[PDB]
Amino acid sequence: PLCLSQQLRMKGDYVLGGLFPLGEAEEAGLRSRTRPSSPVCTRFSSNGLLWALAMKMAVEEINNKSDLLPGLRLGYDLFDTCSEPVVAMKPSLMFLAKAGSRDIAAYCNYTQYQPRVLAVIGPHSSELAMVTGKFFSFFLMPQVSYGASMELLSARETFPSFFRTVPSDRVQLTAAAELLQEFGWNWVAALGSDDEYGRQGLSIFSALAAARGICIAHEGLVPLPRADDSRLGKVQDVLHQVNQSSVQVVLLFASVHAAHALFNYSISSRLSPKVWVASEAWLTSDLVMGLPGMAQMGTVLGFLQRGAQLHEFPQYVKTHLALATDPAFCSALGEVGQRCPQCDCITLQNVSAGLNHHQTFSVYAAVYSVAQALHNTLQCNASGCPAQDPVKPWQLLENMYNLTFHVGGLPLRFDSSGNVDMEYDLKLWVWQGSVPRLHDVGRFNGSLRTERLKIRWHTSDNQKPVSRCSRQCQEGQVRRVKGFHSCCYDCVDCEAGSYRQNPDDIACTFCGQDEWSPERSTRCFR
Amino acid sequence: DFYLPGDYLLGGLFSLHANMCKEYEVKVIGYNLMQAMRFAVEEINNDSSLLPGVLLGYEIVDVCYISNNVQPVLYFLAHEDNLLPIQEDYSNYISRVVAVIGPDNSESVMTVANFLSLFLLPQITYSAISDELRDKVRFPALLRTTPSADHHIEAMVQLMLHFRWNWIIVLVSSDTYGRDNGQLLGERVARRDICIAFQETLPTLQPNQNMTSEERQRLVTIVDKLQQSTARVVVVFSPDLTLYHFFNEVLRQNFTGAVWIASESWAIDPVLHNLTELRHLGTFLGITIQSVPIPGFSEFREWGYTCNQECDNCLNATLSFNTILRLSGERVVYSVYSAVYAVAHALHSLLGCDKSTCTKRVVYPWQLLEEIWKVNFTLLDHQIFFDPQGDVALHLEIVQWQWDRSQNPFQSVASYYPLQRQLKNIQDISWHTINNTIPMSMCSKRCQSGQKKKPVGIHVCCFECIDCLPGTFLNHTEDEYECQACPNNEWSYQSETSCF
Repeated sequence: PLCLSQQLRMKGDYVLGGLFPLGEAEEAGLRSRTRPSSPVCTRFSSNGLLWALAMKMAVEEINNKSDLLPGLRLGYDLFDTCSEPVVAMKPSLMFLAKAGSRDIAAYCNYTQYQPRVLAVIGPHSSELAMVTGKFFSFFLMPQVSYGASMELLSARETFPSFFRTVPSDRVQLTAAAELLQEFGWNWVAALGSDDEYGRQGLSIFSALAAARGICIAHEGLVPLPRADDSRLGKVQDVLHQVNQSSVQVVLLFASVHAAHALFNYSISSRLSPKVWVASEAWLTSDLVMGLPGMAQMGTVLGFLQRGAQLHEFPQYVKTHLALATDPAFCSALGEVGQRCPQCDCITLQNVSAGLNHHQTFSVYAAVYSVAQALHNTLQCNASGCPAQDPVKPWQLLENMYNLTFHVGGLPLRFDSSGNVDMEYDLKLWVWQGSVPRLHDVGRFNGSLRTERLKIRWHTSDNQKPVSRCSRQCQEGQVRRVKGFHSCCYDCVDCEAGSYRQNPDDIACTFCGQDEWSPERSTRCFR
Repeated sequence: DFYLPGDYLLGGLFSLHANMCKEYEVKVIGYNLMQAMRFAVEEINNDSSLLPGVLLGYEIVDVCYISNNVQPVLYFLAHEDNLLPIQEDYSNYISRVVAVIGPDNSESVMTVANFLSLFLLPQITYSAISDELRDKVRFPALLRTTPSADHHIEAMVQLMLHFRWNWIIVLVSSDTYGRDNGQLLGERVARRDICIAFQETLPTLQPNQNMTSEERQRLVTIVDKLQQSTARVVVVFSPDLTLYHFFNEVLRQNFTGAVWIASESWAIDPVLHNLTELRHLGTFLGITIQSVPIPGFSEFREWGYTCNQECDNCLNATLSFNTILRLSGERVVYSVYSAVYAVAHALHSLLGCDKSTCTKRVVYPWQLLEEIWKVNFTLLDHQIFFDPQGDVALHLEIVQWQWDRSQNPFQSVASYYPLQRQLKNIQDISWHTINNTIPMSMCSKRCQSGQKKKPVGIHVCCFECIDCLPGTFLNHTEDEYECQACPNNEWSYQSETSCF
């Protein structure tokens, strides 16, 4: 059987934590809890192990490299998360126990603490991001993550050390608000998923869109499917109100499954076409793509992450799969999750699915960010380092903010909040027939530049779907407030006789026959 | 009052400040709730029936609202030597604190519950409201003793149904308590024919802050919308220390007529009262949990090892505001009172003290959870018991704001029954109107007979009354949004629903 549990850890000198979803928890025994413990994760999640091998490759690359951390090594501390805090937190406690000792003290302060690891490569889950961030905020442990995207983990408010990769939803939502602004769309009916991801996205977009002058028509949430029934009725109601608001853009900041449910129902009821400014979660997704008859749903165009491919990762995974098979190799290595014989009894076929994924580079980048953070805090130069004293994590915290580290030739730098600065791209779902290929229409760098000549726009004569709110319209009309935020109103022309008594009423008031008053007349004139 | 030893200890995560913990702005309600827990365990000791011997001993650590939420738990469930061993199986763990009790904020509650799910050590919160806490797969050890956000939302919506407010404004905050609660209100009113006019996020500001420029313009815009929209019921969801600024220029804008349904956060907070000119803003209403005061609470209220676990000026401030706190009859104290009594009864029955003696058999936090998930006792004429989703049924209440300094700065207007899910005993409530009449808040007046109520705009609460043409009668029996022609020899005219 393949032998990987032994190699999920190396002694090195400055150990780095790892919280990855190598195995995902079965949905059977989570509910029943009559014994304090975390349910085992005997199942295998291929993408999680791909990520673990990504972290291992990162650490091996720095260790082999001379310039970074000369005369110094970093050790792995891979642990499982199963995307569940209960089975992903006690590893976090392990990460602050002690140098060797397994007990974690509860001191008032943390300066005298000398923790086991330096920086914990944060969890993929954003909920796990919240839990681990709240944990490591007190201890001031650097936690560079690789999946977190919720904007809540931005400021040094409750997460002082969360220098994540994978730029937050704030940047793509600014990009989408800019898209709506230049494309003239302001009567947008934004939508999001019923889970926390869509909730935070839609709050962010409410603020952002109001700032940009584009005001919502229906801020609604689409339930994730699970067992829909009443949630199917809720989906029906949500799309009904979207249609009855008479818009053409629905920015859908919903997870992949909520989008699948929404599109499934819409096609099942032949809902009207419209533009769907998409998230990175379903701009590139097979689930929504594979629904038959989906193509006639407007034009779908969103923003994608421009993360440079980290090649040679499939080569590295293949090399490790082949190499762990030799009995002599890892027997000497032996002389962490997914440790049972069946847990390590994987094969190339079982893991040869993700490979060229865009998050193995995220894990690479996190590891290299902590590597360069140490290099800065330990005052090492080429082929040397004074290394007088052990480094506490808060020293990294001091020297991790505003740190620029060269990864794959990309000079990623951590912003003051903690995020990273990377550009996006406007992927457009053009249809050649049953396969919506994606290609560049516009690149976002904080100032969205779109090629307007590269969008089909469905409809007829490819005219851009116009969705406009008449803000501050003529004096010859009466104003009716419309919109989830009272921004902008709908203009209604006064009828015969009905003289608008004042320019700030809800209707035009009728007068006697003594005066003659045509339409759009405020004062009855004799 | 911050430490007491005992055979079995318990811990209180009270929020003595907001905005060491002394550096933050002093908050009176934290000290009030702490004194509530104090009286709880003190009477438990005095009442030899509840627990002979094996006295409980509180261990309070100020949580500083949302700041200090993690270190107090770490101190908890750790041996006396401030050292917490880590094992895969926590079944055999002697924890000094047997059940932490009373993290206040929902975010702090969630942080504590996430930290505790490893140990299955009970956490009973006295003020957490977030609906997410009802799911007992992420927080198995998060019993709660106050109705969830869903129940406050139902109480408010049924209040507006009773007073016939089908056109309402809701302003939310920029935190979870704002967004989640406003969402719950919107989803609820969607199905009860109450229509939201517009929603505006009240900017997050501090009482000590001197405001900014963009934020000032934003709030000016908000109040302009408030004075524009015909909807005159404003339901504001926000922590207490956030309203102050917004209410300031709401007042200054001469915005007179309104009905502010106040969220549970600031439905009982006496800080906004000192504005002393809120009468001009209109009848202020709020939702809370009202209970008879603890019989002896006056004695403890007026009587003379961990980081940031002590306050400095809390006692003097509490005694100063004692006028309001006594006159208001603090009621959220009974939430923490009932939490303490639930833990006490679970611990008592687990030791099996049959009114004679206690066997001090080793106890573990998870055993206390198993025993605490089922309690049925009468505490001050109230049945305390948790529903499967870990939330007891305490009566939410509606409070109108009486400015008179004499007594009762909060008046118990409407009683809401959690289990019954109904609203009753709506005491005659004073209004800002010219004849004490109920302030109407409707998008448009209900259409008269013979006039069709054609919908206009987004919401179903807005309609303009066309008088359908001669030969057509308002077929109110079947459809009202459209007028149809009366068939047969009957031939109607303008209006005149009764087709001849």
